[PDB]
Amino acid sequence: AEAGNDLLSCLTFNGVRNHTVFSADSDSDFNRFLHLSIQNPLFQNSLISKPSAIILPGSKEELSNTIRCIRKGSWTIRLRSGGHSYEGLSYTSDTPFILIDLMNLNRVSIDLESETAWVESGSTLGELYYAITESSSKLGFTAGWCPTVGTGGAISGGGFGMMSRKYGLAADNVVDAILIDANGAILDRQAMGEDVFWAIRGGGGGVWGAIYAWKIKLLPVPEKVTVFRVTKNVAIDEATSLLHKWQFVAEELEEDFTLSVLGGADEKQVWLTMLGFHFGLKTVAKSTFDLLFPELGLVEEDYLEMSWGESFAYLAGLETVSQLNNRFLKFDERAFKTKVDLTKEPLPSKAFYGLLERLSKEPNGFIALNGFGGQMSKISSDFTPFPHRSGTRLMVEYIVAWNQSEQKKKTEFLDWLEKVYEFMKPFVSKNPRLGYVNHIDLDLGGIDWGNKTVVNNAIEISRSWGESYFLSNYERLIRAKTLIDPNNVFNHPQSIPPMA
Ligand SMILES: *[C@@H]1O[C@H](CO)[C@@H](O[C@@H]2O[C@H](CO)[C@@H](O[C@@H]3O[C@H](CO)[C@@H](O)[C@H](O[C@H]4O[C@H](CO)[C@@H](O)[C@H](O)[C@@H]4O[C@H]4O[C@H](CO)[C@@H](O)[C@H](O)[C@@H]4O[C@H]4O[C@H](CO)[C@@H](O)[C@H](O)[C@@H]4O)[C@@H]3O)[C@H](O)[C@H]2NC(C)=O)[C@H](O)[C@H]1NC(C)=O
Ligand SMILES: *Cc1cc2c(nc3c(=O)[nH]c(=O)nc-3n2C[C@H](O)[C@H](O)[C@H](O)COP(=O)(O)OP(=O)(O)OC[C@H]2O[C@@H](n3cnc4c(N)ncnc43)[C@H](O)[C@@H]2O)c(*)c1C
Ligand SMILES: COc1ccc(C[C@H]2c3cc(O)c(OC)cc3CCN2C)cc1O
Ligand SMILES: *[C@@H]1O[C@H](CO)[C@@H](O)[C@H](O)[C@H]1NC(C)=O
Ligand SMILES: [Cl-]
Repeated sequence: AEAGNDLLSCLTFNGVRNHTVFSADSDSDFNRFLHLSIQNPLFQNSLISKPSAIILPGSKEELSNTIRCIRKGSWTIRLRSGGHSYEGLSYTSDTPFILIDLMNLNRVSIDLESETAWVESGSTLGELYYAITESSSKLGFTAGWCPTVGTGGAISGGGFGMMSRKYGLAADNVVDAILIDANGAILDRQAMGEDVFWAIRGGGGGVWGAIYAWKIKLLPVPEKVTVFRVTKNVAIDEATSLLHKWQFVAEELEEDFTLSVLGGADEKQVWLTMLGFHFGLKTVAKSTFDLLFPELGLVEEDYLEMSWGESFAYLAGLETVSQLNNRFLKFDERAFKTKVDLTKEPLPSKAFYGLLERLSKEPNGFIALNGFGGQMSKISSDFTPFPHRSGTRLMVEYIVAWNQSEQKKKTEFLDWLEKVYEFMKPFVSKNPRLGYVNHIDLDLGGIDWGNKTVVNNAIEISRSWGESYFLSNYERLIRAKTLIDPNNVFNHPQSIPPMA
């Protein structure tokens, strides 16, 4: 439960010089490094579990040796890249643990010849994107709308982004990877085998080992794409109409179009931010939406043309493109709780109406609506661990957030969210209610790896969220887990169990 001369001497010997031991002092490097990448303030209070030590390996070898060193002791290993885990699963642990922060492993190498990039797993989506923009104005990538999200976790869980309707998930565009196993062995795709290389591409972070790097195929983008970020202030009726048509418009659009929705309310006043992206020019985009979705009341000045980088930065809400390269630019200072859904049937407008009413009851709540279809429909459900492909229509996530001034009311917020999730149950996927691993959710349960009764039955107990996240791919994920980590060194409350 301590740090100690053994671990410290082991690190020092292997020349892993960047590490600090636990200290409550606000002005200590330990505390500062700890809270640097805690992206959900819900897990920042003094009662939360703290790492005995934080290690910041500066290279692949330092990472391997770090893992080797921690292995010599009793600590649970925690890997943190961007720290965007909704449940703080990268910096918390029931058992005493060591925090391996990967923020120094944030280097990108772009190959304009192969049109691929080697990305150290501590790189955020923003840093990667920015690198790409620096190297090329014809190239881009897709992984999710949040620039401060680490590639290490996001790609490990998939990565559903602004252009996933054309290119699929981030994990779907990974051609190689350097993963460090429980024994510090450095393995490329060649070394790790196709089952493990399959598993790490969406199978969840903190399960298979430490991804040192991702070799991703860079994605073509026109010199100019078109976007619009337009907040509509309306009543619940018009909002209901708009969302109800939105599901169909968005799902049935070509792959060169992405219409996502942020939404919220406050009694009478319902706000809906429309985020539109067109793989192409303003004229084509505005024409397409003027025909297909004229009820949006989108005008000429709403559609802006810009580079891909500028567009992602714009829809993320960043002031400039350069802000992408800033990993500590907080997206939102508020502690949050978010649950997600995936639909296979179209939503009745009463689902949207109920959602909007509930949102009107709680101004701190909001929703995010993304369409699937397009390229997502074409990729086989077993190409990568992410199963929700053909037949999947919408990703509907419900978020509730609050500042510290509101922290006393925490539970209420949670309660509200719970109700929302219960209200949406009949209209969404069933048997099982589908989930998404990057949208990790402990309400679905959790494994206590200290309880050997549970551990003996780990697989079936984990099936509850396992089928939710992966469906039919769960079995192959288990085989892969058994292959790459039979001693379950990489575990968390919802990690894939090894075979018995
Ligand atoms: C464990 O890991 C942690 C996390 O990585 C480590 O903490 C990090 O430590 C970094 C230093 O090694 C530190 O980087 C610094 O970040 C600050 C921002 O807080 C930034 O200002 C610093 O940038 C200066 O230095 C770098 C080179 O080291 C230069 O590339 C850069 O241009 C800056 O130098 C210039 O600006 C300074 C003022 O900001 C001037 O004082 C300086 O003279 C210089 O000015 C010249 O260059 C300018 C630009 O060309 C020019 O305009 C001007 O006219 C002059 O010509 C630096 O990057 C990280 O902040 C820190 N990270 C965190 C999160 O804390 C830690 O070190 C590791 N621990 C161990 C044990 O190794
Ligand atoms: C905070 C946040 C998350 C978002 C946002 N938007 C998303 C989007 O538009 N599309 C998405 O598909 N997902 C979005 N998400 C969720 C993120 O995708 C997930 O939260 C990612 O898992 C976050 O990754 P990361 O930033 O690295 O957070 P961590 O807590 O460090 O990692 C999570 C998980 O993965 C393990 N892990 C971290 N690092 C590694 C390495 N390199 N190797 C193996 N495993 C790793 C951790 O242990 C942890 O279990 C928008 C916002 C605002
Ligand atoms: C169009 O694409 C999207 C855009 C924005 C989001 C919201 C984002 C978020 C935004 C916040 O402000 C926030 O407050 C703490 C928490 C969260 C967690 C959920 N999350 C993923 C989701 C999307 O899918
Ligand atoms: C292990 O889990 C089972 C099922 O929840 C429970 O009955 C038992 O008390 C637990 N044992 C320990 C050691 O906590
Ligand atoms: Cl993206």
